[PDB]
Amino acid sequence: MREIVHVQGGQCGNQIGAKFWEVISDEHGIDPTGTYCGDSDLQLERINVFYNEATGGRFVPRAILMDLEPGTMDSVRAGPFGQLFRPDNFVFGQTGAGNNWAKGHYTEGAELIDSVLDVVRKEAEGCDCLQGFQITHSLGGGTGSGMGTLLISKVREEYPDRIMETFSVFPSPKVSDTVVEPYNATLSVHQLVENADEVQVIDNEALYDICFRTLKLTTPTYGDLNHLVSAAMSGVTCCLRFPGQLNSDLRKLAVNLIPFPRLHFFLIGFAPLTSRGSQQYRALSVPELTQQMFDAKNMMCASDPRHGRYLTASAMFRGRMSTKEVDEQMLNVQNKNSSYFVEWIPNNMKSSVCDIPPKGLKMSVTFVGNSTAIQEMFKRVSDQFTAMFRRKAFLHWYTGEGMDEMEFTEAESNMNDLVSEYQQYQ
Amino acid sequence: PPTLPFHGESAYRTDYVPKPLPEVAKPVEVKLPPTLPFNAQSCYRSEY
Ligand SMILES: Nc1nc2c(ncn2[C@@H]2O[C@H](COP(=O)(O)OP(=O)(O)O)[C@@H](O)[C@H]2O)c(=O)[nH]1
Repeated sequence: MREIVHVQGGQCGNQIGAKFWEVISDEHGIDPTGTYCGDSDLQLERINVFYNEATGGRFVPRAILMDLEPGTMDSVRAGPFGQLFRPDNFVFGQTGAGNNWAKGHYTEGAELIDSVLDVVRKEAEGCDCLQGFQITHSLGGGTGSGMGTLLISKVREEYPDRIMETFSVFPSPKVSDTVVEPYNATLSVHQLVENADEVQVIDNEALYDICFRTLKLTTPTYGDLNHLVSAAMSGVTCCLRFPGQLNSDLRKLAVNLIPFPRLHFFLIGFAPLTSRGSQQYRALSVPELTQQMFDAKNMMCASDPRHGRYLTASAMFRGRMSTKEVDEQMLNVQNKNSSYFVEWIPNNMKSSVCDIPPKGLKMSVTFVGNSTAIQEMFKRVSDQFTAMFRRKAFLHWYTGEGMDEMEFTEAESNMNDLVSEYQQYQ
Repeated sequence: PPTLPFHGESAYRTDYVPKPLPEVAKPVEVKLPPTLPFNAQSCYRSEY
């Protein structure tokens, strides 16, 4: 019935979704050769949400591989769970956007987008009709914010009422890899604010802080960081694949979290997250799942949520648990953190319980929540944009590829007033 | 990497096991009281 077409673009999108399909296959008992093992009825009655029958009993993902240089597409196929993907769902580029939003969107992203609208429409119309699209990409590099951003654009007018999940990583405050950071951010946030139903914010140092202060892992790899995001983005869609006492889909997450259609930027958390040496010392019940839940270190968003106001929050609980333990724990963290929640929406908090837990854990919970504490990223990318736009720095790489700079000021306009609307709600 | 075995079960299939039916065979037996006499006579037949 419900069907989620996963779309992943750029090097970071393909790498982060290799870990996504790694945990979905593990959760659903899928051998990397496509066959099934695990003799449980709860594994396979909802498998069309992410997979498809392929007249051989094996399950191919509904994943649209996208990259504009063939570098990481060879590595994602050669890795474990790499032969699960259909080779036709890959789309190959030959030049590669060199961290350039301009040419990745206008002059050479135009010829590859015709061959990939063939495959996203193939997956859309193959079923009876779908539920939503989830797009994983970068907003700091060129092939993610240049190419997948335009893909996000034209899938609106062809499927307007469909839900658009999207996970995006952002330019970082402290370390600045990909030296043209704010240009690939500001130009794509303009598109994303008017062409995405809901967007979820990931930061690289927020992932590094989770891997350091909560996981106590001395050596973080990019597969380790991708595992954290991938575990979070399976929890946001547990109830689509497994039953529970209180079910919710992406549309339930949408209608409860966005009151005004223009602000849809969310903070993501994941619990539990124990150290490898502190797993056996720490209890596992709803009062401590919900108290690690509202911690600044717990988010994969690098903004302090005490600096803003929680406009709306929600929690996808997972595992067998008391319904009124969940009820008592949301109400306790409202009326004790009274200054942290906005006043004019009574009981800002939403809950859903997915009865089947993730593997190896008795219970878990995933955070999706709109906060006005995301504003300090929008002005941080903004003043970094205008400090080097005022000096005409690195504009010739952009304006020579087909861009004119009239959307540079009006992206600044259409992002400084994101700051303005997020301001008065605290 | 190993494949950890799937332990997952829902509230319906844990709580709503087919229950043993109650053992009911108990009617309400009532005993009819034995009939009372008609030792009753009229004045005409007892005096005349
Ligand atoms: N979350 C995540 N971020 C990554 C990964 N690999 C690289 N990055 C970040 O992405 C930035 C460079 O992105 P880039 O490769 O240009 O994105 P592209 O547009 O898809 O090519 C760097 O600052 C890295 O911190 C990954 O596997 N996961």
